[PDB]
Amino acid sequence: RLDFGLLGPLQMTIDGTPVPSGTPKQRAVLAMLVINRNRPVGVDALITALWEEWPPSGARASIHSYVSNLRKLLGGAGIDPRVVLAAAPPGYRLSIPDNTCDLGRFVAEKTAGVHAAAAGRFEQASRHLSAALREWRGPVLDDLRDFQFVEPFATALVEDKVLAHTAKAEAEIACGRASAVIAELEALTFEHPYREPLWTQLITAYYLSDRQSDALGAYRRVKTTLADDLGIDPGPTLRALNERILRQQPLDAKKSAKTTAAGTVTVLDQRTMASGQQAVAYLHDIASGRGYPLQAAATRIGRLHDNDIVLDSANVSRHHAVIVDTGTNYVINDLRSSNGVHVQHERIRSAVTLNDGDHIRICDHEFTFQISA
Repeated sequence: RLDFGLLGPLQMTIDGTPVPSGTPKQRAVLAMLVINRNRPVGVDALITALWEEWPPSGARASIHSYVSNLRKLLGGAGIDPRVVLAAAPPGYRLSIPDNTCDLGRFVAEKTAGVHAAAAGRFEQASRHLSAALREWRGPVLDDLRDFQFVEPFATALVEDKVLAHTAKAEAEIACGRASAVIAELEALTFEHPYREPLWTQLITAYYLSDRQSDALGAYRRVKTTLADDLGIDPGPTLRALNERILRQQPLDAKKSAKTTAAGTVTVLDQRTMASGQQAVAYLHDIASGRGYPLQAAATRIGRLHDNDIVLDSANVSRHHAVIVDTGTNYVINDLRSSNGVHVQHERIRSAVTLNDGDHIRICDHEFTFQISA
């Protein structure tokens, strides 16, 4: 009877009917609880998410009132609000099945699409990916964009949205429908001009639709865009693709789609321990050997003691970085820090998806990111 939406303005629906979830601060409590579904969120964490550096004197009283209000709303679905939104010494926990959250459905459908493509079942990969993408209503938590915590979470989920758009195109191209994905890829390369995998699929689609000129033209366009805007060359995948197209060599779109999926299966596998219980990701401090579990959806890193991982050095920014677990990927975000964030020994420009074993540097602190620990 209860359903929650993060992929657009925050939504709480009872029996399919939206229920207004309160004032912005109360809505932010609900958002944090849905983001951290089935895990406790501490009262201190809630206070930080709501008021950042400046909570009012009665911040805890307000939290108590928001939980009370939310429970009254939840009780409209005929459930026990004290079980569904449970109070723990470690804070508050919203207990809801994954599939009752739009993000949870997105995760399940994307995973199903990956497994299908890995097995070379491109028709059902495409069907799953379409279902995944239908879960998106608008910008992540659009009604709460003024809250700091939304920014890295939204940015992280867009990484996954792009990957789904890309995998969907791969599947369609593999199914012989290159011509039919072109318009959507054109629109996506405008919304996401710097996403090279999107351009790779568009150029592939042009070329397999007997439009070599448009394919070559699109490569020239992305090359110009990346050069002027970012100061970078296109990656090896785009470069190799253009070379094939220049020489009018055949492409193997089925094999490409299979290869991509098989690579993703690997990542999906290391997240899952053999006993169904999901694996905990860790940052392992190289110098000290100390392991920092990535327990929550968002792990906050910086100099200030309110961070989840505290780096006590004067050169580290107050709030330096956040690693977000999207349910599919772990993505690190640089929070406009002075020194930046360095992954695999290069400065990240926005946010980057982390791979198991990645070297991460923040100022003088160096870590191995590990997905399986």
